[PDB]
Amino acid sequence: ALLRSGRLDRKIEFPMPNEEARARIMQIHSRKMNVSPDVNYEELARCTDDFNGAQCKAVCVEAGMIALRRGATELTHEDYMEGILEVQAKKKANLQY
Amino acid sequence: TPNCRVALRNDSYTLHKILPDPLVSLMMKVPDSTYEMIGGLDKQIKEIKEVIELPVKHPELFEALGIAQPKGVLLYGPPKTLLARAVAHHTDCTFIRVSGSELVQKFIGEGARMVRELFVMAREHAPSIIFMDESEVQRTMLELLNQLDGFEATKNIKVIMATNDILDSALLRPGRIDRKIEFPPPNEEARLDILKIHSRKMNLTRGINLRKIAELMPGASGAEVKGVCTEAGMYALVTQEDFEMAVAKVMQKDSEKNMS
Amino acid sequence: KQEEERSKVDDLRGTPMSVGTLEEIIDDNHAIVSTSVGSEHYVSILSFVDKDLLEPGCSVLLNHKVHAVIGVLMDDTDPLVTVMKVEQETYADIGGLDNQIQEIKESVELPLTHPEYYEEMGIKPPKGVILYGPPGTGKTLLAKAVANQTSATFLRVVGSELIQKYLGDGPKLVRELFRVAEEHAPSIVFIDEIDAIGTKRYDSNSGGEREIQRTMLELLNQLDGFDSRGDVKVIMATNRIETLDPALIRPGRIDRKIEFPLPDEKTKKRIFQIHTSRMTLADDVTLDDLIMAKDDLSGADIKAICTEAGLMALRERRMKVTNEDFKKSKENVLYKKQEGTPEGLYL
Amino acid sequence: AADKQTLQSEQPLQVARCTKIINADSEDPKYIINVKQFAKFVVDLSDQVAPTDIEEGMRVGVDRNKYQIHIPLPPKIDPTVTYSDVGGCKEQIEKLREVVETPLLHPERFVNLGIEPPKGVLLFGGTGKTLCARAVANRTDACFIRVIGSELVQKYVGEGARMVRELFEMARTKKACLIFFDEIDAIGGARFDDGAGGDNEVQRTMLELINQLDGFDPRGNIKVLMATNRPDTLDPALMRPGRLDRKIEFSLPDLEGRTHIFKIHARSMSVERDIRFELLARLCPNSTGAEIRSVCTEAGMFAIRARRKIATEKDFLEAVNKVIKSYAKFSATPRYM
Amino acid sequence: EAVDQNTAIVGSTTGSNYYVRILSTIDRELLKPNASVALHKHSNALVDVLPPEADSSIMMLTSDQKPDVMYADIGGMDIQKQEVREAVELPLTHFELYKQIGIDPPRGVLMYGPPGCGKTMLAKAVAHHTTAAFIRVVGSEFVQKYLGEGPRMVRDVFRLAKENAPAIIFIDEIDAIATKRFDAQTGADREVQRILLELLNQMDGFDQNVNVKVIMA
Ligand SMILES: Nc1ncnc2c1ncn2[C@@H]1O[C@H](COP(=O)(O)OP(=O)(O)OP(O)(O)=S)[C@@H](O)[C@H]1O
Ligand SMILES: Nc1ncnc2c1ncn2[C@@H]1O[C@H](COP(=O)(O)OP(=O)(O)OP(O)(O)=S)[C@@H](O)[C@H]1O
Ligand SMILES: Nc1ncnc2c1ncn2[C@@H]1O[C@H](COP(=O)(O)OP(=O)(O)OP(O)(O)=S)[C@@H](O)[C@H]1O
Repeated sequence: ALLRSGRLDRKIEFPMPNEEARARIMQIHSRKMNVSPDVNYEELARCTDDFNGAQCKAVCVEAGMIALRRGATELTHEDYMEGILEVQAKKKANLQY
Repeated sequence: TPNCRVALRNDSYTLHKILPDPLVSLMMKVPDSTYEMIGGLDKQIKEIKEVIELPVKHPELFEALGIAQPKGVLLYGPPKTLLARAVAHHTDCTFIRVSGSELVQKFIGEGARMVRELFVMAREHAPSIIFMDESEVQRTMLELLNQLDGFEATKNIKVIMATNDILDSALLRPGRIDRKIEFPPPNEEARLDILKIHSRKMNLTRGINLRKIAELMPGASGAEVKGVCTEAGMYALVTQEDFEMAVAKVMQKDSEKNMS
Repeated sequence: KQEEERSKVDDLRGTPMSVGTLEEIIDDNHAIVSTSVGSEHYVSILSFVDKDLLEPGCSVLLNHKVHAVIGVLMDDTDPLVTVMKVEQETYADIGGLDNQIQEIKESVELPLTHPEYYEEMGIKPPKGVILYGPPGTGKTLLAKAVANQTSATFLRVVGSELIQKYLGDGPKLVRELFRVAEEHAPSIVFIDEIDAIGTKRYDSNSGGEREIQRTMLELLNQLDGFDSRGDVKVIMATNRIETLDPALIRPGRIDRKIEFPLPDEKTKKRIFQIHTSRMTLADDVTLDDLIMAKDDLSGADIKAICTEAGLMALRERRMKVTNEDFKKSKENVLYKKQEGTPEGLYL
Repeated sequence: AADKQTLQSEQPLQVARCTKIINADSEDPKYIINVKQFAKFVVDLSDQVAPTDIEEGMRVGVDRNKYQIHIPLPPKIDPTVTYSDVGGCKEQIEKLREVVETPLLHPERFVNLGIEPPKGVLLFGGTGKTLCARAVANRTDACFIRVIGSELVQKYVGEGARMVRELFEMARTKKACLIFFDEIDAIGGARFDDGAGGDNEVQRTMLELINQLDGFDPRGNIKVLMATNRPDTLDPALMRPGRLDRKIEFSLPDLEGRTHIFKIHARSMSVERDIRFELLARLCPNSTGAEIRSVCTEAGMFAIRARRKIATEKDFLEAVNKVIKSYAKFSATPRYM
Repeated sequence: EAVDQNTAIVGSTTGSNYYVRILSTIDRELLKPNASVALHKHSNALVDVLPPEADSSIMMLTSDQKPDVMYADIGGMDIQKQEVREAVELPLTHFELYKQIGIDPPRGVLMYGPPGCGKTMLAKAVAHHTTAAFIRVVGSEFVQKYLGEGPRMVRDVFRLAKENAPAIIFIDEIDAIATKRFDAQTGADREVQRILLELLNQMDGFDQNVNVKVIMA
């Protein structure tokens, strides 16, 4: 009763950013915040496959705050890889037997 | 005197005189009949005496004791109104079935702000009955805790409720009502006496066994003999067969064996 | 002279002297009053008669024509002074908690009377205890016995005594009783059956969602919030545990909590001899049978049972009380009691 | 009779009832008013007033007959709003330290980095939402102003927003401030709307907050903290790196923060030094610091019963019997090994 | 309440009870009830008191609400048809046939109409052949917001009923109204309270000369 023909006509999906759409969103996060240009977003996007925006947004913010840890003025692909290789919203493990 | 509605003018509010609101709304009356239709259910009447006339008849016998008088008996049980009204009616002076019970949301609380105004009346009207039925409830319960603790005109007056008990069980504390007396329905002896009673005035086909009628009543609720008389007369419109068919209409369901 | 000064102070007054609650201390010889319907102008306030003695939110004398502040209200009294402003001690019949007495002692009197320990061991006095259980087992009874067993003038405050539907009369009684607790003495403001927020309503009362809600807000802000304890013992005991707002379940508001079972055989015989003493006992009757059968005697059955047993007997004017009279007394008192199987079916 | 005739001489004026405002129109202000409770009044003021000193949501003076606005007053005034622990729940400490000090101290780790200075926290959690703010008070500078969202549950329209401006500008006067809003669970994170016509002072107040917190003279040398027990009901307006941008959380520490708080409250009172805590720590299954503080209180109760000065681990043993067995819930553990 | 000669405290309907004087010529034995007094606006000077007021919103409908029906016209309910016919139309007017067997003065009765019935139709047939002060109502009209609305409704109904003539009146709603299940503390605490209270207190056991034999179905 909610989608037939006059209420919500079109129903198009939001596919997961495929491989470099993720990196696109990521550099959208990774543009204003000053970056050391030695950052190839290709490796980043590749080494974290099936990674939705939020994760990538959490990746770039993590990298920003990582360069903030040392107090840097730039963003190194090291910190970018750190965000890529962060918890990625994955845990933990125990690992318990 | 304090708390006195007196003569005042909206003109300049210079108090003028002193005047002495809903008294009669509760204070307003059944001079009923006798026990002629009770016939064997008289032990409960004896208890009525023991617990009601004791706050009435001889205060000099338990004030000599020195211990407080009773307030409530919870004259509950199988639904009692009729005879519980008509019996101490014979006193015709203390039976004041004010009872506040009809208007649950208007006469009670919202006008019985503190029912002590009615307690005031009782202090003027020691011959007055207090029937009752079902936090306003708990509020008036606190009012009871203040009053009926051996403290009234006749010190206990008549502070009783009756129903037929799963409300707020706070009242169930005996310190709020002493006795708790169900109404055992009439049985073979009582049922037969009331059989002769309810068959008294109707010009029946006289000379008829009423014992089998009393028995066919499995502890009928008192006036059911009258109703069977009504069912009988209707068939005749009174032989024993009349009352037989009367109970047959009355008693059927119970029916439907094949489950023994 | 002085008589002329008083005559002039009366000249300032209008014959119909309305009443209006002050809103705020604004002392340009005019205030912002609030009469029974809230007449809030910049009405003058009589200067010589004390204009600033009364606080905001306090009743004052008001005019009719301009509703000017006529003066400080008369000495008003709440209907609970005789119960609160108090003009049986430890135990007249020892045979109950025999312990919660001592614990409420250590929680109320010992802190209040000798508060030289909370700096002796870096501690804090118990700002609140709750005591609860069945409808009469030793909760409020202990408080009643603690009222006499103390070096201070205890105060009795029925939890429902604070239920008056007048505008702010809830907060008004809070203010009054608290000005007492703080500006009368170190007192014992005992308030019982305070669990009245949960599952019922009244006919002699308006919508409590917006009538006693701000009332309870005032009461809470007063007791254990702002204008804090100091040494103001106002402890809140109860009967239930459930229906309450957890805005105070958290500590600070009230710290400790205590329950009440029903008394045991050792205490059953105790309160028996306490109550069975009120009658020339036919010693052939078996208290222990009553004690084990009625093994859950909160404290009302014992009293009621023995009083009604005396009534049963002295109906016949007998001195002794045969066992059957005790049976009848208790079973009248003890309705709806079936403790057999289950269980009922063992040993 | 020191002034018994001046009061009879002030008489020439009797005007300006309470007369609260509602809103205002255009092409002329036409402020809208209710006097006390009677009705809505789209008034036109007495032109001898200011077209803006009658800010809607104020009890202003207003004619008794024509209801034109007159000399106002807010007789509702200010009385409405009420650290060695540095190192607690471990991970929380670093993120808190960064978000507080690094913008307050070095806008270089981010500005030059282009990232923004972490200036907000979405905290969720016996966790210690205040104790963290106080460990920050050790570090912000020396400023700590408690404003609990519970007291912030007020029933006057704009009075909440007015307190918003009050606190926001009192903070901007000082520096390195702390403003601790809690019970945002009770305040609300998702913009629940009901036709009850009730909790909308929260609406205007929170939009005013959005306006005045960060951006439009941001907190800067000030920390205004709104946090929850749970990030359950968020809003796309709060995840902004300008408003709250750390999202720390903590819960029951295992035993180490536990033992630490044990010792904290111990030295905070007359205790025996020869006692240990890891033993007591094992005793502690799951508890907040206040519960533990309650253990300390019960030890004090024993030391009030018996004349103790250095509260011994036997006093604490009885206190543990209480808190964890006689207060674990009631007593219902024993009679089976 | 009255204080002195032709002067009484009298409840208002405006919002302020007053203690006013009355026209003395009024029979002194008529100012006892809270009946429909009448006074001047400003003077509030009692001129006279009126017995009736505030009808029960159906007031028997007073015209020819009689569906103009005879016995067999009902859609086939011969059991109830005969029963109601000879046990109502004769007993509703009689004094001696019941007494010719001392039967009793009668009281309420009951019907129940399932699918493919007409139990209500029988009621309307009798409503035709009845020719006295019968008022029709529905118990559903007793459930509102404030206190005792429907309770006071049925109360004043009883009053005006025993007042006009103890002949006949009927109401038609039983389900979700006459609810024996007093036992659920979830919904209709005061609502079902006042509902079933009015029901039983108006049962009165009975009243034996009023509103003879309301039915429901
Ligand atoms: N020292 C005692 N210990 C325990 N019980 C006692 C003691 N002394 C007397 N009692 C009994 O305990 C009862 C005390 O009941 P209360 O708690 O005062 O009743 P209550 O406070 O009205 O209860 P509620 O919840 O308000 S209905 C009395 O009826 C005594 O018989
Ligand atoms: N992590 C901690 N470090 C030091 N003291 C603590 C800690 N946790 C609790 N306490 C102490 O125990 C008491 C508990 O108070 P709070 O932690 O403020 O209570 P709370 O209910 O957790 O507060 P909220 O709801 O999170 S604002 C405080 O008075 C502290 O002194
Ligand atoms: N034989 C019929 N001829 C015409 N209409 C009929 C007939 N029987 C029933 N009806 C309709 O049903 C109504 C009267 O019958 P009722 O006794 O009220 O029915 P019922 O037993 O209440 O069944 P419900 O209420 O519809 S489930 C009238 O409004 C008619 O329209």
